[PDB]
Amino acid sequence: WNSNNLDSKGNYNYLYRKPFERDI
Amino acid sequence: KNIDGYFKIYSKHTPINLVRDLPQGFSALEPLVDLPIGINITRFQTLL
Repeated sequence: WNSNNLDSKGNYNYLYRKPFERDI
Repeated sequence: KNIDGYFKIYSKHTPINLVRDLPQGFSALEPLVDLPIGINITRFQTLL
């Protein structure tokens, strides 16, 4: 679901860069 | 073994008297534990 009523501010705390593999 | 983000453990115990080597014979290992841990693994080490 859209969380524009919870997580927007903008808000820079969310970040991004495979099958159940994290990319730390 | 590590497959689809699951780390699987199988094991068995047996009595022996051969100090020198692995005994010539057959017995299968049962699944004990299965960890949904997702780690990319290429190396391992053992605790004394």
